[PDB]
Amino acid sequence: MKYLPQQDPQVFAAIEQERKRQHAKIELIASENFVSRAVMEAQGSVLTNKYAEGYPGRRYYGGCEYVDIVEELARERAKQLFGAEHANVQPHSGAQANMAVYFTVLEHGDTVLGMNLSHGGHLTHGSPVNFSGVQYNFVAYGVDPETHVIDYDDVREKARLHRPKLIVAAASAYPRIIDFAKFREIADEVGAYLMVDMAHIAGLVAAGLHPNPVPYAHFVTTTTHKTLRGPRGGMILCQEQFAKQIDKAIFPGIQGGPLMHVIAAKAVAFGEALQDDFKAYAKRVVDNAKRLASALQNEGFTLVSGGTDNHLLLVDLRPQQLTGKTAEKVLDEVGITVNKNTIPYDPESPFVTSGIRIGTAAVTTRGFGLEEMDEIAAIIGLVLKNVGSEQALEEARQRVAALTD
Amino acid sequence: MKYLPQQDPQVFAAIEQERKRQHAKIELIASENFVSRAVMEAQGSVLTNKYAEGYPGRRYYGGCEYVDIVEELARERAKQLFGAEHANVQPHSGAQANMAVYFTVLEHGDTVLGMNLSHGGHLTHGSPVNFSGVQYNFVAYGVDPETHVIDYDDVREKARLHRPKLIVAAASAYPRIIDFAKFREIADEVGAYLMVDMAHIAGLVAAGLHPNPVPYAHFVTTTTHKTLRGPRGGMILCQEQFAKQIDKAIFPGIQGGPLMHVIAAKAVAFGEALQDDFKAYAKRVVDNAKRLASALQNEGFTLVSGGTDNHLLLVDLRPQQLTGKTAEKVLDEVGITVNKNTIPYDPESPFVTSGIRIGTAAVTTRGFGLEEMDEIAAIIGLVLKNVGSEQALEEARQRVAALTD
Ligand SMILES: Cc1ncc(COP(=O)(O)O)c(CN[C@@H](CO)C(=O)O)c1O
Ligand SMILES: Cc1ncc(COP(=O)(O)O)c(CN[C@@H](CO)C(=O)O)c1O
Repeated sequence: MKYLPQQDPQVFAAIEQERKRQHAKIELIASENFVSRAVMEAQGSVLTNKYAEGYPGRRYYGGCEYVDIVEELARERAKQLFGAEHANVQPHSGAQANMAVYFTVLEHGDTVLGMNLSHGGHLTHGSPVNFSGVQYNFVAYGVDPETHVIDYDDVREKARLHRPKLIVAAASAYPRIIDFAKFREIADEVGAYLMVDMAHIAGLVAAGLHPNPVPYAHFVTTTTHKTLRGPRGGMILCQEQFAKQIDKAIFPGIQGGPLMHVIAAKAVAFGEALQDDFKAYAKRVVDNAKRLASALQNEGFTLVSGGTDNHLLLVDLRPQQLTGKTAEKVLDEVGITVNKNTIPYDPESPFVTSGIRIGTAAVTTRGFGLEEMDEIAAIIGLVLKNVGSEQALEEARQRVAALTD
Repeated sequence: MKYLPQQDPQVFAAIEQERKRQHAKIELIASENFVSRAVMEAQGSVLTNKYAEGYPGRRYYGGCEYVDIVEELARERAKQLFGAEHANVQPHSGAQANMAVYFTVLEHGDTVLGMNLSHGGHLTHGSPVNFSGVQYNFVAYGVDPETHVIDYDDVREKARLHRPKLIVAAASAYPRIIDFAKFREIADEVGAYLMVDMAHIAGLVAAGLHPNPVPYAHFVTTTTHKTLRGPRGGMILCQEQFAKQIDKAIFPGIQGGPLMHVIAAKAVAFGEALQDDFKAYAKRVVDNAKRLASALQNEGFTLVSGGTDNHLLLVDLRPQQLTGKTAEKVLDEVGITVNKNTIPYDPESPFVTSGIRIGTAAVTTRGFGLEEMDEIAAIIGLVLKNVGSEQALEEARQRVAALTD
């Protein structure tokens, strides 16, 4: 940085603290990642100065010839990555991508069926303090109490009983592959649209390591910043038949001018995801998650669903008599970042919880491999089994520093 | 740029075209501006990697100590700039800032009174193809047919008749000072909240060149990218009594994770606006707009409301027998960027219009002064009075190039 240090010492000092923090900690928050320098440069460009309401070649302002090229690169690369017939790369976030699909096919008060929030569903999938839950009537399907795998008979029974206009599949904390074919089969049975929110697994889908929802869902939403390793923002994928309606939902529907500099960064990230090394990266994410899962089981931890098929895992801390809040707090003391997270049928509230959610996308981006996963599990075992020992916590801090350098 | 050119030649080439385009044209779109290098560096930072749902000191993720500092700098500097009791700097855009206020005080179907869209009101102030118009019952107040100044008796009559739960004041194309005191007096008479969308005039308000809506409105919304000259995004200002509700409307209400890198850029822009030179800049914006207005009247153009009190002006092209669409297209041929814009009581549709909207914030940022305004007016006169002469258009192109270098 050159101009920021001189113009704003306070903002620069804080950014520099954050940059060093990102290097020093072991980041296991499942929705995080580290973007490339090229992606950051695209978002730090002069494209923030351009008003470009509308779409490429159909803008409401002149002079959009070059931001049109950028937006089409993003759309075409997204289409090649996921094999979608249409893409909308304007959503400002995952929340706005979801909001626009809901705005497209639902009327106020319509019934929507989504994953139980305490079993893995997202806030925008029906929380009563979110617009989804306030605007529409959400009903939920759950996972089996023992396997923790989505109960497809429960999805079907709820759909047939409540007759939702839309069914939402996917999650913020589900460690197994989701069967989109079954979701579409149930949606067809009850005449509902199917929306798949693939935010967490988008990079895995792009690398062929998770079944692609595109062929089964009417609408596919996602964030560009989780396993896809792009800038923070959203995207909607859909068949040509809903293209005009989805585009109108985003604009003039729910947003105004798009963030053209962030769209440039989305294009860059999509170009990175089309390369062979991104596929190797994604495989290492899943391999590392499996290894981490196995190593944690070796320390004596119980994992929701017994392991993982993707980038994330959930530890059920009940056997250790710990809440997720306690575990999150003590891991923060040693330099390991996780989130408390409810587990299916959790006896505790969502503010306390009985679990922690962990993902490997970020540590894989920084170059960690199987040996590092074994050590991370060993450190978490040392800390969580010895929460009252300051000597064990200091040892963990030294082991974390050895991993991050 | 260093990494982008090598990672993505296509995206880099397009960005570079856009950068050169921004230098080569005379940018008169009233909502645009050019951000500083420091603001761009803040948005091109590693803060895009951090999940930070919640607010400073009340986050849902650990490790937010440093992004908390950045967000508080933004909030505190916003509060000093506008004298507000509370600020929310998380809105992703002006559309999301407006959406959150509506979500805070309105129920689906409530009546809202806002400025007629064809007299200056914004799309998010009731358009039937926007969420505002679909979700709520909007009614509109207009400007006087001759003075083009808001008819405060019309605001009051519509409020008393329709009994809106909320009244919205401010606009995307109103060239005169808005009397917020009268708006609050009418709102109090009918028991309605008052929301002021100051997006266009925020920089002028910060420099004391436009009356501040903060003391009169329950809620003040704005974009950070127009006259405020910040990164693209939104912000909400309000009294301490609605702080918790406004914060909850943004999150968990209508958004998810905030764009922390864009919030860092908002802080930077707010720091720039607190400096004495920003006040001098803003004065030049208004001085230049007046000068430009006067010079256009000298060429024979009619201006909506007869001139301007702010950064923008509207030309009524009926006297020249031109539509705004025709004028916008021929000015684009010579390197001058304007927007077609309806004028009050326009006989043409919003897609054709009888006017063009022009603003001076961007050319003032690049250093243009009174002599440049006279020349810009002279060039627009030459072009619009000689639309069929390729010699006049080529002369205009050479005069535009002389101004931009
Ligand atoms: C499945 C899923 N869908 C949408 C979002 C929202 O994205 P924003 O860009 O944050 O609006 C998420 C976000 N998940 C966060 C917590 O909300 C996470 O840590 O999982 C999501 O997971
Ligand atoms: C008064 C006013 N309020 C909100 C917005 C929306 O902001 P976004 O960041 O674009 O969502 C605007 C935007 N105005 C644009 C056209 O929509 C302009 O050129 O005026 C606004 O003016």
